[PDB]
Amino acid sequence: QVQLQQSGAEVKKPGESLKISCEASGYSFTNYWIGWVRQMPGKGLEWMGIIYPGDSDTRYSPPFQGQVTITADRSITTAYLEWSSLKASDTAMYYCARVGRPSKGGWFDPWGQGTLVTVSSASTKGPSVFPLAPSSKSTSGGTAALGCLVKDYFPEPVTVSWNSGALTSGVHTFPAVLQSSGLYSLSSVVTVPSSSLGTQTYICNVNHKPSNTKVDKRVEPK
Amino acid sequence: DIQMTQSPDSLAVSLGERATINCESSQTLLYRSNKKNYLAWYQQKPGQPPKLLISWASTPESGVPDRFSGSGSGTSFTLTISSLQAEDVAVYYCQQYYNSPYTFGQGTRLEIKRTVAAPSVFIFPPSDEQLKSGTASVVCLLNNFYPREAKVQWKVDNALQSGNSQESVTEQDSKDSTYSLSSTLTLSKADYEKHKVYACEVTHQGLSSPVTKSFNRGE
Amino acid sequence: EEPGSETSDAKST
Ligand SMILES: [Cl-]
Repeated sequence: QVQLQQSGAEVKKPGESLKISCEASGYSFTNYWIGWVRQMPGKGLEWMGIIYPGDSDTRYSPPFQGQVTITADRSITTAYLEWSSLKASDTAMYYCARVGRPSKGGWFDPWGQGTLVTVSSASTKGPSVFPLAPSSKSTSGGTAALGCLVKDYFPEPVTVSWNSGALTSGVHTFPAVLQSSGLYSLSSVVTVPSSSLGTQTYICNVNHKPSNTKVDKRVEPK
Repeated sequence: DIQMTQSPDSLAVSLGERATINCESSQTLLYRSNKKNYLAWYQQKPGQPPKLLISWASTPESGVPDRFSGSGSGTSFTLTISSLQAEDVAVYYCQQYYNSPYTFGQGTRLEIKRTVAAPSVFIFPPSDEQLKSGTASVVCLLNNFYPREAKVQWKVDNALQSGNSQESVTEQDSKDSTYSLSSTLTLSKADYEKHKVYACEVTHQGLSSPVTKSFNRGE
Repeated sequence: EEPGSETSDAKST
């Protein structure tokens, strides 16, 4: 089977160099064009460029020609994508992909899993979990909204669950927003019955693996 | 270079009905020697890589369902889902491979179309833990609504806020096909303690007039 | 009017 194993997700700063890889296997590495595709957060696919490892001959598009360098190694069957100086605009998903047919240009098939490159001047920081408490003006025998505010952290991701994963119905963990400071902020909310607020206990379970942070914050009425 | 322009940017089709995703290239993709249109379609489902759906304009891959089909020639092209299903929710991209660079289209986000649902609006003041640490975030939840388009405006003592409020929208829910939205108004503790009244005014198609949930500070 | 994939980007086999 054809596989395109890529390197792990990177967290860098502006000015630093980086070299993401793509270890190819299950085909003749020299005989196919192999390339890279950018996808920024909540955006479309951008064709960066391709390389033919038979003679190291490359192609680029005008946005990425001058900005990056696509190379390859025949002995280890590994294509690369090199930055000499990263910027904050380069924070994106970087898919690797072989061209679908040998000895010619074409459509991409198969694709790699992708490499999350993140570039920011902010350093690693764990979140502060603040309770979005349920309202005292919640309707008697109605629905009541409550949640947690996972404020000020870096890098992504954070995994929120309620009551050690017991409370799944009506839960909405929102995607994070990059604040002016450079630290991400996220919200997670759950809608429940108004009658349940007295008896039932609601605890969000925030986990941020980069800072080794694990918080169990109790959300309750005033 | 060749520019690829899909139509529409976002498409909402009901379950069972026909989905039509177009793709217009700047110059022609048909080559008259072999009579082959050099166009490929892609399917990128949420949180996955792009998968090859169709190559050569009208040749799907092995494993692709019969409901999917690719048509058109020269400049104009079309991807056709004859009967939409729940699994088909994805961002679809066309791509020319006639001349290098082999550019993609901007992409067509395909969502499920359901009946109009107004949001259950809620408002949350800054907690006592956050005010102790020295800041103030006011969250406004809009829960379970369709369609995606919803306006949130923050008011503090009836004065319209601007440039100090970031929002976040979830993806479409697998069970009920609705969206949710969480707008967060960030102020300093000094700016929080000055003003009394706080309100988010939500506007939506399902709502008859713009609903306004609110609170008074220290109550 | 030939495509670059077949001509300029094509290689030996
Ligand atoms: Cl592109």
